[PDB]
Amino acid sequence: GGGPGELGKPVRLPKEMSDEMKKAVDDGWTKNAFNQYVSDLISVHRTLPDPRDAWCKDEARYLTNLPKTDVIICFHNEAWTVLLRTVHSVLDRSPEHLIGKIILVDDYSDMPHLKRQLEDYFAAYPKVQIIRGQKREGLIRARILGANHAKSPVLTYLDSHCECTEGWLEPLLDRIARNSTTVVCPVIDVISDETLEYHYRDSGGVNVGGFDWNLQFSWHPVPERERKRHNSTAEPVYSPTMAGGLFSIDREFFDRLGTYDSGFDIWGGENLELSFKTWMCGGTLEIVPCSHVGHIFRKRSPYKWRNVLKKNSVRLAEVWMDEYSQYYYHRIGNDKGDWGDVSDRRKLRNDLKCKSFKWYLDNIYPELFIPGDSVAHGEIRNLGYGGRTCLDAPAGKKHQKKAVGTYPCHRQGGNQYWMLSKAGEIRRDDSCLDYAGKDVTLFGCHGGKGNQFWTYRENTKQLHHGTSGKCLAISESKDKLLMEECSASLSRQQWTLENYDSSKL
Ligand SMILES: O=c1ccn([C@@H]2O[C@H](COP(=O)(O)OP(=O)(O)O)[C@@H](O)[C@H]2O)c(=O)[nH]1
Ligand SMILES: *[C@@H]1O[C@H](CO)[C@@H](O)[C@H](O)[C@H]1NC(C)=O
Ligand SMILES: [Mn+2]
Repeated sequence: GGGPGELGKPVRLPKEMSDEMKKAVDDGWTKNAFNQYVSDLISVHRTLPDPRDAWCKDEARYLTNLPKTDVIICFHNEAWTVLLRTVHSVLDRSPEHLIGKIILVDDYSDMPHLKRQLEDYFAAYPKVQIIRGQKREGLIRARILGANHAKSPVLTYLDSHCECTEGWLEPLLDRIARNSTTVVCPVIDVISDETLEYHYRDSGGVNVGGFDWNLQFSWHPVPERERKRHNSTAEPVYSPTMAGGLFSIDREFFDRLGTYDSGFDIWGGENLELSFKTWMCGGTLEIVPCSHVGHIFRKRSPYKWRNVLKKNSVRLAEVWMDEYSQYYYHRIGNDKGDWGDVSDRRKLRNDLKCKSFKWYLDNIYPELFIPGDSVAHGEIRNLGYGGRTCLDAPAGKKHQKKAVGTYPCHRQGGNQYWMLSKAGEIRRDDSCLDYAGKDVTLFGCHGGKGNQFWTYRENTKQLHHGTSGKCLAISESKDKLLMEECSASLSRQQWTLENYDSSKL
């Protein structure tokens, strides 16, 4: 008898339900930003399907002597059944002799079930130790507390809403056992927040980590330069950056790299910091397609707030990004703010004798588009009806299927930051302007030109669409961004593009 959710199948609550049941379902969504009521019906030892490729069972060989790892799971107000299932998943699917301590770091959670109730439950489980923080300090400082209580040669981090799968630990530990400067992440699969269903995929469609120039992590598929390094797609692949929070690193190597920046605030790109340090200071970062961990992805985080990631992102750039720091500052309007004292980190970098950031981009992440190489980058200004209207929209996968609009120019960047590429893209990060006969849209650059292809006609100042033959323009209300027949005499069809350089063409 496996129960609800056995083998990763979804769980759906009745269509019509009593009121007390409704209150509890909503109670669960309010507290956790997933459906706790569903999670509570699912076994804490919920069985899962084997997501590993044929290659991972048959043709992959791992060294016989692997380093003992500690597992650090930070949490704050995590749900009972969810936290337990993460811990029970490590114990049940990891070879006993490879787990030293399962360290649960508390970070000043206040819900009763994580206090004494957790202590009594894991009393029977000797490898589980509970460290309690004295005040809410956030993820970054908590992982550092866990690394201080850990004595095993290797650290492995997991969120409190994860599920390890069959064979998850050996392929990660194998990479470190070959070479200790190697940081590794499992493939991070999706557990539905609504049904807790488990979703895994072919090692063909594996994504490797990069970043947008707002210093946010972002996924991209494995570059061909990398795929050509491998006889099979299930071998470990280089990844210029980690998503963060699920990874394994050598404990002393973690220490040597300065762990996380002590001066970061909660809103941190510590994941980006650790990634750059690993590459630039004698290590490598790998995604191991043979290792799958499920994670409960949430649409929002229900945490107290204490723009705002700006401090952590500027320290990351002031220390680690050399001349390329300027490209982050453009996106935030050069309002760098006050990132605090950062001297300790500059000394740390010099003592380790790390490579330059250009080296990182040139050798590890050369696929990344550098805004300085574009024909123009900055705001896109329309000269019509006052000349104080700018191309303005948000990017991302939620703001796909939105029409791109217009808004008054604030020289602050962000939503009015764009690059005109040599390949005729008007873009922000991996998003491209696109026109297929209804509205102008921002979605994902496919690199095929066509409807994502534009021409800036220097003498006329028009933005010309190759396939529709139309010209880009703004309406009289200045609220909408439309396509119309090209007329040289129309001011609503004129644009000036910041940093236009003819020679980048
Ligand atoms: O102040 C906090 C809030 C979050 N968490 C924990 O940090 C882990 C990762 O956080 P989260 O899942 O919210 O980040 P995400 O994966 O959504 O980016 C989770 O186990 C949380 O319980 C924490 O340690 N301190
Ligand atoms: C070990 O770690 C990485 C993997 O290639 C690399 O930086 C380093 O040169 C490797 N070699 C040695 C001798 O440690
Ligand atoms: Mn998470």
